[PDB]
Amino acid sequence: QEGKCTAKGECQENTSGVKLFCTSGSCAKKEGQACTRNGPGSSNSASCPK
Repeated sequence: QEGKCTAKGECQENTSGVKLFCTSGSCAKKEGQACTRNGPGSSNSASCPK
C-alpha cells in the first residue's frame, strides 16, 4: 500500500521496489506524496493525489 516518487520521474512501491508510471497525477519529482498502485505486472499504472 502507497508509494513515493524519485528524481527520474517515476513512483516506486515499498513492498517489492518496482518503478511505475502514473495517470492523472504527475510523477515529476515529489518524494513524499503517497501514490497508490493499480494493475501490477501487466499495466504498471498509479493514481496520485493532486
